[PDB]
Amino acid sequence: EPREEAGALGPAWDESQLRSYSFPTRPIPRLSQSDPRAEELIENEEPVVLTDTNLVYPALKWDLEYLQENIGNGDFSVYSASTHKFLYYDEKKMANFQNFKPRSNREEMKFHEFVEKLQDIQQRGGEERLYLQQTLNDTVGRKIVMDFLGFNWNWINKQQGKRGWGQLTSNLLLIGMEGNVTPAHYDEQQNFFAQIKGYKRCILFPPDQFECLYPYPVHHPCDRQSQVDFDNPDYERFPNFQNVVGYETVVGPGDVLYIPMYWWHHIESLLNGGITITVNFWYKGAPTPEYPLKAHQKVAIMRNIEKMLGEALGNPQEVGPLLNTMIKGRYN
Amino acid sequence: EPREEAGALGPAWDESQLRSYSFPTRPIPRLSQSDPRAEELIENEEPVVLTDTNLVYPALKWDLEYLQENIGNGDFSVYSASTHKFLYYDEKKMANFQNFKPRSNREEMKFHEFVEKLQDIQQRGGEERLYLQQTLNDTVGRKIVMDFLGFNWNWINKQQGKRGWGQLTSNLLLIGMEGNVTPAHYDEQQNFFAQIKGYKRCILFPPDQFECLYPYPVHHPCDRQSQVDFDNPDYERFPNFQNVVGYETVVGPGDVLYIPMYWWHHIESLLNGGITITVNFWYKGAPTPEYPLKAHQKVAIMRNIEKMLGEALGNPQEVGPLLNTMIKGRYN
Ligand SMILES: O=C(NO)c1cccc(O)c1
Ligand SMILES: O=C(NO)c1cccc(O)c1
Ligand SMILES: O=C(NO)c1cccc(O)c1
Ligand SMILES: O=C(NO)c1cccc(O)c1
Ligand SMILES: [Fe+2]
Ligand SMILES: [Fe+2]
Repeated sequence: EPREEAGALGPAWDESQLRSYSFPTRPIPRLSQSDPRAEELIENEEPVVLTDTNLVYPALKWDLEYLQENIGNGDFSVYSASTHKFLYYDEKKMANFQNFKPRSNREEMKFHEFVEKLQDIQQRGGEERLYLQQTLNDTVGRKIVMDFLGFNWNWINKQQGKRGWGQLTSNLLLIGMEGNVTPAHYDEQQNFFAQIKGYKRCILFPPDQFECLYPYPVHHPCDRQSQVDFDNPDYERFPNFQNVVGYETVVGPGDVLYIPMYWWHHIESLLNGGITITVNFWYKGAPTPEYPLKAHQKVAIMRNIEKMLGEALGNPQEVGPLLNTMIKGRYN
Repeated sequence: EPREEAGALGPAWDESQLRSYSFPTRPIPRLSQSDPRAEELIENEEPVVLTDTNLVYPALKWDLEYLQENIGNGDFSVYSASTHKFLYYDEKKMANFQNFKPRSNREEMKFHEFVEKLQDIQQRGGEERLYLQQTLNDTVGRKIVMDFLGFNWNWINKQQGKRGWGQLTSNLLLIGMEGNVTPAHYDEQQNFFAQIKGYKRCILFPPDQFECLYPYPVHHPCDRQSQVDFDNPDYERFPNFQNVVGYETVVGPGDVLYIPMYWWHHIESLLNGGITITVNFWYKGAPTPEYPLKAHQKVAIMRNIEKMLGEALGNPQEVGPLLNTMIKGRYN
């Protein structure tokens, strides 16, 4: 339930700006970077919200004006969806499935063009929604590079070492519009999700809920996303979505959410809070050293069987018929 | 339909000595060793009966007296079943499945003891049935070794080379009683089945009928046998056994049946013909050299996935729940 901002300025959000769903949730713990319980959650690959890392301190001033004015006239990838749901897809995997037609889609543009096209949509009710995505690097304007240089690298490098993770594999700046949903998917990397402006609602489900969540086949362009439409679940095809339980929280500026590798996450911008900015940091996990097996490890074995079988068979379409044949009246 | 033996001695068998089954069959071709069509069937891994190889010529005189008198007082593995069906099992795999209790079972004995125990059963209606099994080698009596030395090794070595097979991996002498059934199973090796005395009815199904035939899981002691009881099929659990079509023939003395690797075979001694003797010869196939894929190759891939997954998971019992999870609502 809503958090009270300093200086008597009222609740940060109210529950009328959250969407409704069929399943129960419980809260993710908010803690201090210095609380041993925090380090104990990360260590066990459980999510925690850290409230005082200062990870993105100098980015707290970012808004659209400040960015238009300083980010420099390179081109930026802007994605569009027609409803509130952003459907993403791996273009490389479209060969495999020719009845897949693009749903969301990408435009390039200068930043001010994006801004122009944004404010346009707003004060005309347009149902269109946008997300901007940019890796932070030297290819962006000087002031923004100064801002990026003052992030808490010392905090963020200490975590890389401590956990025995590999190196930062990438990072990504996301700017969104109120109402935006990124539907449930999982990633193979460890993720710190650093909120900068606005509030985001994050629903998480652990690896052992694979069976409730029904990911697309590995060769499908939506590999790692869930087949279940949360807004209208088909209990006939996905009967165990009825048993799903999630973990939830609302992050705001200066909060950092740890999304452990293979954890499902569903991410939405509140209804009517204005725009959101977020930066994610991704690390490869520690490599595998052995029993008895964690859920994430059994997920990787499923992925691998589906990948080998695609190869051995010479064609991704035969994967399903083989698995069924293997089975049917034998293990079911 | 029955074959007429030389010297006006009547039909070899009549159709009243064949058991009834739910499925249709068509005949396996009988041909001469010198018929090019014969070599063309073997070459394509299709079954054929060869009528004049003389493979086991000197064994045609074998019967019980001649064997008791000459086979020498080593010990011989004799198997017993209580019905007509011999259920076989791999003892090594029983750890995995503790609710499996032995059904058929093995006794050692001198040959004359086996003979004694045989004739006993006969003229007292006993429902018990026996099969004797012995590898042919120097460990057996001198005359039988002379007989074995006069087999058509020249024929049998030429086939080994021609097909590009590996070497003879083994051979096996089987002596059976009328009414005996060995239920449907497959082998990974190429098999020449050399009939010596009595008549055997052989029903074969190719590799692509895997889906109709419902083999036990790979870690089960009855790996490679069919779950379907042919005498009373459960169409609810095995619905596609309804679509099974087989190939059939009745082999008699001097006939050689080629059972190609991975072909299901069901083998039964006619009702009331007396005892049967058979010798099988097994070769490893040519190794794999590549598309698009034969049924036997897709069968091997199924076996391998089930074996890897047993290992990766640390326990054979988890194989099924993983495959289902992999698956369910995803590929079905
Ligand atoms: O999938 C995401 N992080 O892993 C993400 C982060 C911010 C906004 C959003 O819509 C999605
Ligand atoms: O939302 C993601 N992971 O949690 C994700 C995955 C791959 C690329 C990417 O840009 C984002
Ligand atoms: O399974 C067999 N050969 O592969 C076989 C051969 C002769 C009799 C018999 O009952 C079985
Ligand atoms: O009947 C068999 N194959 O067709 C078989 C298989 C393994 C051992 C054996 O003695 C016989
Ligand atoms: Fe994500
Ligand atoms: Fe066999």
